Amino acid sequence: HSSGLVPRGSHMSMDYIKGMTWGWIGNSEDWRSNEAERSMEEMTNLAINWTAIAFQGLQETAHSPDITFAEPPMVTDENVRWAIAKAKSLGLSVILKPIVNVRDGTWRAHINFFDKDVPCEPTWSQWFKSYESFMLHYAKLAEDTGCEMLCIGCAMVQTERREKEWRDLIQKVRQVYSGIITYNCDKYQEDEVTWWDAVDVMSSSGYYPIGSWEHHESRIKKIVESWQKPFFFMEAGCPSRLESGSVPYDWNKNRGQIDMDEQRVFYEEMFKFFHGQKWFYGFMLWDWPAKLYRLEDASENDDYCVYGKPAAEVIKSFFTSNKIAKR
Amino acid sequence: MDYIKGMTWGWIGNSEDWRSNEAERSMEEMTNLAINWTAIAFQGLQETAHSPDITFAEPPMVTDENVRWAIAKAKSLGLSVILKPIVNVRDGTWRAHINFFDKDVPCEPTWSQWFKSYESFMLHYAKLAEDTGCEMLCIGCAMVQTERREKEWRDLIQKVRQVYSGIITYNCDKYQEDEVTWWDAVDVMSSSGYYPIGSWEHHESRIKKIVESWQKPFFFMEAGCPSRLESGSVPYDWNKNRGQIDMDEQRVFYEEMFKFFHGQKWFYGFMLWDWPAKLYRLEDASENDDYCVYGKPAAEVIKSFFTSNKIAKR
Ligand SMILES: OC[C@H]1O[C@@H](O[C@H]2[C@H](O)[C@H](O)[C@H](O[C@H]3[C@H](O)[C@H](O)[C@@H](O)O[C@@H]3CO)O[C@@H]2CO)[C@@H](O)[C@@H](O)[C@@H]1O
Ligand SMILES: OC[C@H]1O[C@@H](O[C@H]2[C@H](O)[C@H](O)[C@H](O[C@H]3[C@H](O)[C@H](O)[C@@H](O)O[C@@H]3CO)O[C@@H]2CO)[C@@H](O)[C@@H](O)[C@@H]1O
Repeated sequence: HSSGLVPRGSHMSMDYIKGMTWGWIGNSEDWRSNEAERSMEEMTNLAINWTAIAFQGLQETAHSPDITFAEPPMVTDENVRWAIAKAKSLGLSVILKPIVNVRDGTWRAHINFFDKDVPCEPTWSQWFKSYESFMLHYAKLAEDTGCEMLCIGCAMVQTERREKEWRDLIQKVRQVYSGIITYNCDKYQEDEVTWWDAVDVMSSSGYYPIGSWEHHESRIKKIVESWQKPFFFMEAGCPSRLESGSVPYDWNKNRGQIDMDEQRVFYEEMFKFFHGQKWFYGFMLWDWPAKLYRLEDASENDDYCVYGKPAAEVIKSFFTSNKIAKR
Repeated sequence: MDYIKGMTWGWIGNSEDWRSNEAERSMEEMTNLAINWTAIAFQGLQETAHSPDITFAEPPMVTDENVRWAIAKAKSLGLSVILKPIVNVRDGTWRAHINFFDKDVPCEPTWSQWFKSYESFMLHYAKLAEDTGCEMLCIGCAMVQTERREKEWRDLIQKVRQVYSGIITYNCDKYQEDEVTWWDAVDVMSSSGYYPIGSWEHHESRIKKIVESWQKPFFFMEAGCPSRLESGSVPYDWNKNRGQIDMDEQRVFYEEMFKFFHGQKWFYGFMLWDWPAKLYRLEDASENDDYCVYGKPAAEVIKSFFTSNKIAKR
């Protein structure tokens, strides 16, 4: 498996990702609606060639070992096979992205256990066994459906120090899934994962504020060059809200306070600094819902979604531009 | 260092409870355990396990006047005092999970923010400990996921030493005696002795080796067990089998703990858990499921242990 700028041929240079995330948060009833097919078709007008099929699994608290998946209201295996096949039927390559959320609302980056096993607390080994059942379930589904890529986790910051357990999980994933593996580290954490060598492609969440993108391009370029792996953004986006570009990751910032231009300016700056560099492999944007609002409602919508908003035209002109289209 | 024969008083630290007529009577009754120490214990609060701001000395938490009262009352009863300010989390998360990213990032609160807030809380009470002549200050309790922040703990302890001239301890959690790298920075090692029935001989051997490796005094800053069905298997679990009364279970826990931990010269005794500011009636004791031993057989085990000549010689 071990490889540098190019994943070994048996797992596929690496594609340049022109992507949009579809289906979050992963609600069976939404994915089985008529609306879901129309949503995914409309998403193709972004001139994407990839989609990340994203959906939640659940644990009760940040310190509980048991992860539930594929039970109401979460997506069924049939819902997931449908989304993958529909995406492929539209000419998209697929990243399967199972994401653990915490029922009590805690940000998943805080999921954590004591360093030292004690008789009175759940252990890292218990949580990793549950997380392995979750991720291997979907790794097997990714193999059966021919997903080009699997993302084995997303911003699991307080688990990343568990290097032996992550490398053990990745070895188990390799036994059931033959495609490309990535892990999506959180914003600002590109240099903090000690096991990047164990995946094929490095990726992070590009929620960097307006005015910071030139700085982050220099920072990330040096990290990627130190690892000699391909790198892309597994998430990047910004809500269409007042001052959201200062905190593009904060999905609770200024709800209902619409600013289309703020989202537009975020995208223009991100693409100004991250474009066609040979070490960079593009963008999986965030995000596009299974049930898409009416075009007539777009100018009053405060979501990350770009549908009907000026940012969609920045994305389309970037993805159809010769410099990007040739990558 | 004294041999501690102690009971914790006042938890969770509710101003209304501490100002009740009942509080004085509760503390007087506690002296019948033949204790010579009490830990005056009370909460501060932060919203979540990952929020940096600690609130204290605001309703419903104890006023500074309430804390001066409890310290002076205890001393008026001939007791030495450990002051024990404890941070809790409003959302109910066990404080051992309080934690921040190792690496400062612009999008999250930082260790330095939380430690500044924790410093404000602990230095407030260190100054009150000094002003009131508390013999000892406990600078934290089972803060497991902070203990790796060694520089910040040592920095806090330096600030506490500038304002408080008494004995400092830190109370590590059950099973964590060998896991604190900065024991040297406090005067006395302490832990939470919530070891299950059948395990005390094992833990005496484990802890003896840890304490002799450090060459510092050690005692249990907490130890106890609810009077509940099968509580002795998980003495620390305050939610285990609520309302399912078993006096003998609590009694057996105490007899075993004292069988194995007694007069060893490396060992400096027990701060037991715990005794409320508002004490239940004696006639309600046989239906009470709390850690409190008042009116229960375990109280007689404690009294006979604390008044025994081998423990009286220490
Ligand atoms: O879909 C309804 C569901 O929304 C829940 O909040 C979500 C937000 O709406 C965003 O979709 C948010 O996106 C973040 C993801 O968690 C990414 O993995 C992360 O890296 O950044 C993006 C952008 O902020 O996700 C949350 C869920 O995690 C929530 O409000 C829920 O109650 C509601 O039903
Ligand atoms: O006093 C009412 C208050 O109780 C809260 O629960 C407490 C329990 O009743 C116990 O007193 C428990 O004691 C633990 C302490 O946290 C020690 O520091 C720890 O080391 O172990 C002991 C023994 O288990 O403390 C909790 C509070 O932390 C809670 O139910 C609250 O809602 C209620 O108002």
